[PDB]
Amino acid sequence: GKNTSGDLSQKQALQLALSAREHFWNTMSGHNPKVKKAVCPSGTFEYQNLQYVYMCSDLGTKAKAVNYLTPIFTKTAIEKGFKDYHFTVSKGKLAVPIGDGDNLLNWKKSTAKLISKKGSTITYEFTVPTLDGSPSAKRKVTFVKENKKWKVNQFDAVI
Repeated sequence: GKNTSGDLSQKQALQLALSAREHFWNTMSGHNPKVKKAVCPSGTFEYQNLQYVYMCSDLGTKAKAVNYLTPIFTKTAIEKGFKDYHFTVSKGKLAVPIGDGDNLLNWKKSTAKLISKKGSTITYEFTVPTLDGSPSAKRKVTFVKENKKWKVNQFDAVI
């Protein structure tokens, strides 16, 4: 190839995807390790028959956590990924249910393919090789420019 058009391209989509996987897994981990000076309350409680953990002070409220995700994810993608994972507030502090997750998907070795390019919305497909040595998985990721920055339209789009 020797031609480019639109505004978002294969490199940008791939890095946006890696950054979204980094932000999602660190949010599910109860704390963003990008901050070393966060106050971690370390307490737990019970809600909807699950054990919940409180977030550290840079994710300490819904506003704090939305503000951390805003650069990567659209407002509606963040609100959807709060509800779908049962994110809540207790005693003024953000909390998330106890669990664990990890994918064999090697996104650092994945490659992007354009699917659709329509004004303020663009879609790429990703061929993602595995750390197991199994054949590469296919995934699809849509990016939307919300004002002046391209953001992922889904919180769990890349993991």
